[PDB]
Amino acid sequence: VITDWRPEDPAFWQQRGQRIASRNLWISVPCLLLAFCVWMLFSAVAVNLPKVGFNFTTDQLFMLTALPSVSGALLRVPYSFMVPIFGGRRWTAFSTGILIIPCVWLGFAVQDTSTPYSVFIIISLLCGFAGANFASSMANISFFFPKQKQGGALGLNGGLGNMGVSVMQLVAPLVVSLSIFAVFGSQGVKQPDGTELYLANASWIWVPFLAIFTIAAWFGMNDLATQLPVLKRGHLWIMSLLYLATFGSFIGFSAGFAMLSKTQFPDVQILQYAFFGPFIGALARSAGGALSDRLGGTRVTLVNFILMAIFSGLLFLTLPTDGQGGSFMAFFAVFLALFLTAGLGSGSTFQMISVIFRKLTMDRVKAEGGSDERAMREAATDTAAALGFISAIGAIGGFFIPKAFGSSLALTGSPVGAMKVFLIFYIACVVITWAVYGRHSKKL
Ligand SMILES: [Zn+2]
Repeated sequence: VITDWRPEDPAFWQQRGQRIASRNLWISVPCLLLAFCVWMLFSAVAVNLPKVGFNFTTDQLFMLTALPSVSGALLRVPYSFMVPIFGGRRWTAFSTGILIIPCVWLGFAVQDTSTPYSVFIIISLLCGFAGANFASSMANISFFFPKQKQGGALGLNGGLGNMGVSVMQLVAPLVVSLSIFAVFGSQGVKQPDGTELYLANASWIWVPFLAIFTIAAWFGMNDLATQLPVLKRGHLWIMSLLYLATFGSFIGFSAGFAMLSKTQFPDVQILQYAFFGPFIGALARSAGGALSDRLGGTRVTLVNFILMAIFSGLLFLTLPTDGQGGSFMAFFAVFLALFLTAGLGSGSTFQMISVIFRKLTMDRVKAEGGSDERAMREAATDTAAALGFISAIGAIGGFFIPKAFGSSLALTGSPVGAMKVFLIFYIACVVITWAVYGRHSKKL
């Protein structure tokens, strides 16, 4: 539909470009925000499942939590490929729209305790599709902006997008105590304290908003007429660990924190507070990116990783052993530090990756001869392709962290096994980051 698109031309940006770009960003954001809601749905639902009569083991509950990152991580690169094929307009609507399927489904499944575990697996995997909308959403919205304004534009899209996790964790525990949707078949379950739990509401609540913004994408967003070899580059694989330790930890803690808290402090209503982790984690991401812009992303990343390690070590002192020899207040504080520090890490790592990967490619093609034009060109495309692939690999952390808790608990009755692996991982990361700093990035 839009065949003349010249965002770098000031006149064009004034008469038509900015208006168009602005409308597309402000439909993009709520669409992405909702996807993140759906992606992490089981982080609030699985804790409430035994409260409605389900008898799944602890590991099974963590698994339901973990799996949507597997399918999300898998579809991220296919999803980025989709937006040039079907256009940003129809694909945003569609990638938003289909999420009504798991939402609606989970609602009924949750009211029937004869629903097999297998059915929840399937739903869990379907929610994961929402994890892939990022790759697609981000790819798309960059085309609507000139180079000078893309950082701001992508920052806001991804930024507010990641907010979806904490807004879902915020309202899901609240709507779950109301008897709305009675006429759609919601049924309450009386709890020990005398109140009533409407678990269907946790997912059903997003259906009206999903539908509203599917429409908004279809009629409101526009289409604009305007990779393999990068896997061989070893630096991509090194960088992918860093993002996975940061972004993967943001998501992974988002998925597993509430379930873990219940296993460690069974008498705390953690869903009253859990949303605050992903909240500050999402805000930290943008702060991480801003600090990297001014200070250098590897420097920020390195310090952050050191904090990540320290804070993951402190977490052991907060735990009960075995009866109740622990402290929930310290446990929470520390996790907020880990949430914050993971989010910050997301942003510093992401910024660092694109910087390091641009200069590596620039220097390489210059070294074999080639115009500055061809140098900038191949630096552009390769980093774009590198960043997509990293962002896919990173999401795997969202599976590994809660799944590790689950296996740790099932095999030892303690989470200490899972936390030992995390600590080691962070330690290796500060070493890896120290390395690139000494090897590439100290000279900037
Ligand atoms: Zn190197």
